[PDB]
Amino acid sequence: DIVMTQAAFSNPVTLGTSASISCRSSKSLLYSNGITYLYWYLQKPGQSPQLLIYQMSNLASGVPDRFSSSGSGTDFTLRISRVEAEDVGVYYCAQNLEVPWTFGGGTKLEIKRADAAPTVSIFPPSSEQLTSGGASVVCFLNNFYPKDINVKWKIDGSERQNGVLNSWTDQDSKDSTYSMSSTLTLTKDEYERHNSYTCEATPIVKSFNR
Amino acid sequence: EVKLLESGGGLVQPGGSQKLSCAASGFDFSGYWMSWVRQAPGKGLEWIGEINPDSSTINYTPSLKDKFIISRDNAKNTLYLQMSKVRSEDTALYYCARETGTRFDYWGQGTTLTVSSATTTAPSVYPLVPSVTLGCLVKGYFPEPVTVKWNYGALSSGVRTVSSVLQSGFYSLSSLVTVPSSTWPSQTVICNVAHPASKTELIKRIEP
Repeated sequence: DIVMTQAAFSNPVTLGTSASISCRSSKSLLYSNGITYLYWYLQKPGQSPQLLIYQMSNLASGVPDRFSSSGSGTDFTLRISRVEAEDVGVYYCAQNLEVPWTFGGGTKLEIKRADAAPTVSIFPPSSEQLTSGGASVVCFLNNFYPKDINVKWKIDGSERQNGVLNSWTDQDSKDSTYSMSSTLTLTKDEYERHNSYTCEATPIVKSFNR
Repeated sequence: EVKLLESGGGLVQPGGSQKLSCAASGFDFSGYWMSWVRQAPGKGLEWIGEINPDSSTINYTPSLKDKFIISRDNAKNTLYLQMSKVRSEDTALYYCARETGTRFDYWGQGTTLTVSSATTTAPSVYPLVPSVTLGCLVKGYFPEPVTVKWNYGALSSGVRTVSSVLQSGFYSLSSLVTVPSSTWPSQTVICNVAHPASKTELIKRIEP
């Protein structure tokens, strides 16, 4: 099988600036008919892949002329000029000079933008949950950049890591920020034993008293 | 117009067989090559194989030829993928695709197959109540995926849904929406949670 290599992440790319994602082939994709059997696909978060470019020089329908590709047989470059926020996603190179079709590992396009602090929101457990024997406290950090952020929980001013689950969104299609949620899950008893619940982003702090 | 609706996923125990279907519409399905490609969770793409219009030519990834059988019923406008002797490594989202690498390239939305000896478990769902930000918290489910929409999908701007987290054999996630303070609580906001594997469909009204 022909092996397609590409990096897992692009260098961070400022909006309005040109991105370049490279891909390398273990055998030449130029056939003796002069055509280079290279394809580019974009996969946007939560969506199936979409063809961008087929056989080097052809644009799929509805794809902007900002997307171009070039390369000498074994080594290629997807160029995206004037990068927009909606271009964010995973770019896959692929071939079918030879069966089977193979794809590259995918390259996540990283958009660079102004630093932004999160808008922070804290959610006490619903009354609904309490009968379950659990109580989940949720911290939501909305629309920040860059991705690396830290959330700390404090119950009655004391730091609690047990029962905490964190998860992020992908980079947003319209503003190029991230959001993330942190959930502190306790028992109904632990939650009712204590009063003050705090989360803090890293210094933005939101809190409530039960 | 052009559609590729997929089904036949869910959970299956190791060693088992499973048959996925891809129902086409909005084109002369009998005149196109069709393909199957899969994507394991958090990973890239693997082409499985393809099949010509009349079914006289069927190509496979060599290492998947024993396990996978691609067929089709043009009279039913349907594509099939039959898997047998399935293993944990076959857990993935399976896409069917029309005529890949050409002007006609189009991919279906995908169906998830999970190979596991564990038990499909329905989610519990809780509202996240205090521009204003609302959410719901979805916990305790297996397997993946769950989908979370707001007002059936009609409310899209401002929605932030984090990736799922696995812990102690079960998944959780949360979806939040930010909405003008003049709109809520004055107007209805609902989150729709589906867990296809357990055939779960539920709605939570977000209320003061």
